[PDB]
Amino acid sequence: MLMPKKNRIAIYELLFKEGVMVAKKDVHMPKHPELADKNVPNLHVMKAMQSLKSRGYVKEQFAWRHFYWYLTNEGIQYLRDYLHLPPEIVPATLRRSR
Amino acid sequence: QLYWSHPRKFGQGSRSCRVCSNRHGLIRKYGLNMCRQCFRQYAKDIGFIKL
Amino acid sequence: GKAKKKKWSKGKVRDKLNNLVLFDKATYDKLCKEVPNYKLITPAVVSERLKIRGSLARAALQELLSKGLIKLVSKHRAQVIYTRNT
Amino acid sequence: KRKKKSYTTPKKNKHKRKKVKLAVLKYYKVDENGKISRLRRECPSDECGAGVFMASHFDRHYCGKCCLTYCFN
Amino acid sequence: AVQISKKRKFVADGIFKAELNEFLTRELAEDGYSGVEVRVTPTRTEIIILATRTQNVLGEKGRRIRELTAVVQKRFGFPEGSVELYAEKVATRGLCAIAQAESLRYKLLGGLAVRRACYGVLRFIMESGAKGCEVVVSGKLRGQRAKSMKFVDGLMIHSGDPVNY
Amino acid sequence: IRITLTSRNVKSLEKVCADLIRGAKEKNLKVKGPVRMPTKTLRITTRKTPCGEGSKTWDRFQMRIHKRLIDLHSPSEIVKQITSISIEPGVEVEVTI
RNA sequence: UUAAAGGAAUUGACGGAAGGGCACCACCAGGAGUGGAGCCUGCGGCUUAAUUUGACUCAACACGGGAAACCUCACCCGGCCCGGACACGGACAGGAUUGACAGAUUGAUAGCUCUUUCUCGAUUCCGUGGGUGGUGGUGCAUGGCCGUUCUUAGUUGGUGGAGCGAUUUGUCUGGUUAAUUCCGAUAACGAACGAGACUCUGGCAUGCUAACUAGUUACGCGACCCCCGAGCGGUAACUUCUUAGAGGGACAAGUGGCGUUCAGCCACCCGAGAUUGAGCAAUAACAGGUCUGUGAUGCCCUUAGAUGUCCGGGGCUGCACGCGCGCUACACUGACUGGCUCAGCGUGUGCCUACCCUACGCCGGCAGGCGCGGGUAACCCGUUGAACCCCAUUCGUGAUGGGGAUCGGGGAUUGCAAUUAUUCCCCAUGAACGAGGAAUUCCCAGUAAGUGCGGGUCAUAAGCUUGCGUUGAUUAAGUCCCUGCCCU
RNA sequence: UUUUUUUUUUUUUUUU
Ligand SMILES: [Mg+2]
Ligand SMILES: [Mg+2]
Ligand SMILES: [Mg+2]
Ligand SMILES: [Mg+2]
Ligand SMILES: [Mg+2]
Ligand SMILES: [Mg+2]
Ligand SMILES: [Mg+2]
Ligand SMILES: [Mg+2]
Ligand SMILES: [Mg+2]
Ligand SMILES: [Mg+2]
Ligand SMILES: [Mg+2]
Ligand SMILES: [Mg+2]
Ligand SMILES: [Mg+2]
Ligand SMILES: [Mg+2]
Ligand SMILES: [Mg+2]
Ligand SMILES: [Mg+2]
Ligand SMILES: [Mg+2]
Ligand SMILES: [Mg+2]
Ligand SMILES: [Mg+2]
Ligand SMILES: [Mg+2]
Ligand SMILES: [Mg+2]
Ligand SMILES: [Mg+2]
Ligand SMILES: [Mg+2]
Ligand SMILES: [Mg+2]
Ligand SMILES: [Mg+2]
Ligand SMILES: [Mg+2]
Ligand SMILES: [Zn+2]
Repeated sequence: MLMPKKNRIAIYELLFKEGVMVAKKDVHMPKHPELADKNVPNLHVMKAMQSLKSRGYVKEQFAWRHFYWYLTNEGIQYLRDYLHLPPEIVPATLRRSR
Repeated sequence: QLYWSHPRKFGQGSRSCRVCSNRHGLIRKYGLNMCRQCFRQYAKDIGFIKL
Repeated sequence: GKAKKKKWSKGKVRDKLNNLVLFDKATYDKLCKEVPNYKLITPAVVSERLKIRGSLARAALQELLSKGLIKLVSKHRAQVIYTRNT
Repeated sequence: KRKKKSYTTPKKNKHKRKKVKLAVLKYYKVDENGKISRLRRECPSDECGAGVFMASHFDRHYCGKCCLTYCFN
Repeated sequence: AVQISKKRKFVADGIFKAELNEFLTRELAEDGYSGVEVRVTPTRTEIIILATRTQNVLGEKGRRIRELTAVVQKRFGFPEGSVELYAEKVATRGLCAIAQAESLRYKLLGGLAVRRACYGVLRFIMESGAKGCEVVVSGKLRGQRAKSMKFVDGLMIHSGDPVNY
Repeated sequence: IRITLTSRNVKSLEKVCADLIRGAKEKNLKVKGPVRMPTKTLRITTRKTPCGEGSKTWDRFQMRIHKRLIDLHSPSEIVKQITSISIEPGVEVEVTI
């Protein structure tokens, strides 16, 4: 049910790296849908985002099978969770235009 | 645990819809996995014409 | 079950009528004296005419044909058409 | 139609485990004011039980991570 | 070692149209969304969207639009800036029937009764260029028994082939 | 050394041969012609209805894959020049040496 | 005792009411039939624990693309797991959270549970709010989509007349047309949608486009046989047969005649072709089907012993029956053994998520087993050596050798396993059935029927479907008599 | 020449 301690802090890593993850619908029982990013199937991935959807953090956008995500400045104010784990280092998504 | 027995490695359990995730109607192998319930709705997007 | 046939169309032909398997010398004299001496001969003609079986009819008629006595006209798949010459 | 369901009482809520334990569980012994006396045996290191202890059974001896159960006739 | 015939990549980039455009309106429904342009540049993937509020496509300093680009990098497997997103202001803002339906939705949702709404865009469409317009809104309006309602301006051809363009 | 043409709307295809030749035959070249491959038709028949009511009428969809082949035997610094051509989006021009 | 009876006048509808007109979902002249039997696959009636359930005149009953062994399952009998997100209070265990060997247990190697006691970390767990899941209900609340009324020519709006108003004229007497298609008349005039026009296409050609993945001539070169420069198949020039794009032509364009001045009809000319088959469809409605297609969903029902869920067996396949569409049939026009010869659309592996056809060769009775080439494809499978049919042999009018269900013993393939369903093959059992009753369906020309193949679910898997052909008729080309529809 | 007949509660309407 619960991920290990590496699995959590690394999927918080990549979602803070890239801003957007991908998932799919299929919930673990006939088939084992992982990602090409993370090496755990789907109930871990859905358990991650059920808290992240509840507080209002990372916005969900769906397309016909595969999940997508989205981030807002309301997310980044309320991403004080993982802005805590390094110091003030914002990735090359929000930061600038050239 | 026991979350998965019964292979489904062929047969009905494999063939899925790409649009709504269902397998009642038959599903084809065309570069395209559709029901026909939602194939016809979404052929006007992908370019199939009736002539 | 009960074959309560709704239809009605009877009047069948002739009571599974018998037919001769192999010839007699009564038949053989019936053969050698007038199976040429008609004007038109099919093995189907002579089968019903003299009450002879058609596999025996094409047996007998090809034999008097084999001597060359019977003058046919042609042969195809379905039919072998004879005549008497002279 | 009119399909109202309730139980015919064959089986009841035979529970998932109530984790019954002691206050804390004490394992080590001080002798000569400082000699380490380890009472429940160490385990063959299959990269699980190099720091993991064993559960006592009648002739089974349990390994916490990967169940290398130590046994003899 | 990546070959599929034209009976496969045509339908693969057939459904790539469907997968791309109908997703983009689920996250960019906020203005009057119109649709996408998928050209071919063989070492990129040029993707230009049409919408109403381009400032609701731009973002703050270049945030929202490049973020939706990397949405496409994860699933579609078109990485590394090959996917690129630009925009088009709909200059003839009353022309594309899609956004005319779309802003009609939001005016319904906060009051602004369907009478005042449907004539409001029929006024907006017919001042802006078009000569055929018929808005069909049939639903649960003024009671349980669904009463079908219709509205029509201009000149509407209902047969022959050239309906499709 | 050859170039395969495969596309969907044939107005674009006759003009993408014409954009080839108008940009080709003023160079020192020996060019072949648009060999007509048979346009293929993957037909799809559909029940037209999710349920079992009414008359039994079928939708009947068809794609039409036009295909022509052209041929250039030459040095490739002209091929890397004709690489720089603006293109119709429903056109996939593959290369073959 | 009753809240309505009445009056004119208008729009429908109906009319066994009168005039015009049309339809093979109607008929006459026809065909093929089905209805008779056998079998298959659906529906209602029986039984069960379940025989899941939607559709009930056309406008359901080979429909759910529904050809299910397990899945598919919403049905029944049993067994694991949480998706209790979220937050409050609280054992918060002075950190002690689940998981498991093995015994035992049961369909199970369920750590299900019990015994015994190691891992594991603050996501715990307790109780309340909640949400969340539901092939639950409800298509009589819905979106979309479907057909249908409705394959027929019909439909309205604006302005101006008429009427108190409903409404009306335009939308008509006529002639005409597949047609509210057109010409004239006319309190109407200007317009629109539908019909056309359009498009795929059937059709035709060019000596336009032009082809080592399509030809073709001769030049080679070889090989055969009488050999005589000739006769059939194998290794430089044009796109005539394959292919597909621009551009051409069918308009009643000439004559005859019938025709308001007409609209037009009818014969013939030269022409491939004087209109091929479609496709998309009018405003307006049914409480017609689908909530079981859906990340389209409203409201009620369900959620820790689950109307969520996988897993394991069984059901949907049961049969005194009744109905529906089909299939092979009922024989000599034929049945059998062989010899001959020629198709057209289309199909094929490392895909946005579970995944092929097959060249040649050997083995094996037959289905099949093995190795190698080729096909992400006018290359190769493939000058798809398709069948019907045709050329000879037997049978000979016989419930037979016509007919192939049931039943016996085996031999092979796919599969998680084919039992109470597979598929294929072999021998063997050789079943009713004598051209089908009162009634009804489909069809005017490459049309009907006879005959084969490819595609869709497919691992095995076509009687159904949807396309492709091939031998290619009969009688019509008219009516309102039957059923029905259109205008007064 | 016929061509006889099929029960019931079930039908809300402003404006920009
Ligand atoms: Mg409605
Ligand atoms: Mg009337
Ligand atoms: Mg008749
Ligand atoms: Mg029949
Ligand atoms: Mg019958
Ligand atoms: Mg049922
Ligand atoms: Mg039916
Ligand atoms: Mg219903
Ligand atoms: Mg309904
Ligand atoms: Mg509806
Ligand atoms: Mg007046
Ligand atoms: Mg009137
Ligand atoms: Mg040619
Ligand atoms: Mg209409
Ligand atoms: Mg109904
Ligand atoms: Mg649902
Ligand atoms: Mg709701
Ligand atoms: Mg059933
Ligand atoms: Mg019956
Ligand atoms: Mg027999
Ligand atoms: Mg047989
Ligand atoms: Mg009938
Ligand atoms: Mg196929
Ligand atoms: Mg098929
Ligand atoms: Mg079927
Ligand atoms: Mg009377
Ligand atoms: Zn689906």
